[PDB]
Amino acid sequence: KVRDQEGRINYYWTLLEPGDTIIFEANGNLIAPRYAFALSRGFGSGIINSNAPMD
Amino acid sequence: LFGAIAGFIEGGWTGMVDGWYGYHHQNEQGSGYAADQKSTQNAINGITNKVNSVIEKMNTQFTAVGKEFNKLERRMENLNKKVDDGFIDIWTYNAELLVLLENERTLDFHDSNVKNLYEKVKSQLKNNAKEIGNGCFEFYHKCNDECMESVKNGTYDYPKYSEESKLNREK
Repeated sequence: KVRDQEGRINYYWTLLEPGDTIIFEANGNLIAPRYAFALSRGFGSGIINSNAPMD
Repeated sequence: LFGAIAGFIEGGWTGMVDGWYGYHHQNEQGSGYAADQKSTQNAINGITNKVNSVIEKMNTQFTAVGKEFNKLERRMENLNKKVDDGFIDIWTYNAELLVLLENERTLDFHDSNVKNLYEKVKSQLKNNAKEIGNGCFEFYHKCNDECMESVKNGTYDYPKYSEESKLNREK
């Protein structure tokens, strides 16, 4: 029981290319997308794990 | 090494505050401390360009070192660790050795500048003055502030005092 639950939701993601179609078929057990995100790649960066004020 | 600094010239002067290399004269009017502006300026230009060459030769592009991997990718984590540690080791060795060798280049440069100044003054004075060690000259003739300044800027006029110096020397 993680977080007072025993069933699990497995999460998946994909990157639709410009001018491409995604098809969802399901007869059960689908947590459907509602909000997607439009992205443009930037300079290679990372994530900083820190406890410091932002200025 | 050239033998001037910590050599035939023993120690430095806390009195001289306007430059690295210079003169200390003693006449009837008084004593003093004057820096040789030409040699000091050349040394300043050289050292400034050395420091700038060391600093501005390091150019990088926007990079992020950190990466995260899951448990089933340990050859990844180890390869990333290897590249990081290798770059750190190479840069540490290079920086340490570069500073170590450039310190000897700078100190040798200062020693050479002092020796060159001594040799210039010696060739200017010729036999009009006597060397008494410690980088110090004793005049066979009588010099005022004009003579001292003349020795300092590089226009000594040896023939002007040659006869009097000959009379005082051969006695």
